Amino acid sequence: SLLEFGKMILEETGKLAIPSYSSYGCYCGWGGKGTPKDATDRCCFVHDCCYGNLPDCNPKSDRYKYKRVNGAIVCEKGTSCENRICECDKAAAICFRQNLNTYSKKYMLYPDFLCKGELKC
Ligand SMILES: COc1c(O)ccc2c1cc([N+](=O)[O-])c1c(C(=O)O)cc3c(c12)OCO3
Repeated sequence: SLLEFGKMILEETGKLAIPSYSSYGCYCGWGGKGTPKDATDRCCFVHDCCYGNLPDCNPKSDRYKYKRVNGAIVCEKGTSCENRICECDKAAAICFRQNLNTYSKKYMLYPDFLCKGELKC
């Protein structure tokens, strides 16, 4: 759920998931349209694609557990859904920190209306 994902984000980036990544660009948030604004936005686009490929699960609401070994996130082996959701979240949180050097304040609170057109995964 957003609880676990938000925790990963804070641990990896040092930024509170909300509002740093909840209204960023075209894909970091509820929205999902247009061309990703930058690397960080692409992390969210990919994250959406990952969630979109878990039709048999409830990514935003399903709770799961994970731990950290040797400084890296390790998804606990729970149900198939919990494991997959965890992996989608892990990849995104890491993607966020790997791209913090191009994170731009101007894309925060980005207006959804500026994002149009479906972009295939
Ligand atoms: C399905 O999509 C999304 C992504 O691809 C990437 C990130 C988020 C996302 C959807 C969220 N909501 O809203 O859907 C959400 C939320 C929220 O619930 O408040 C809070 C956050 C997020 C996201 O990142 C940091 O803090």
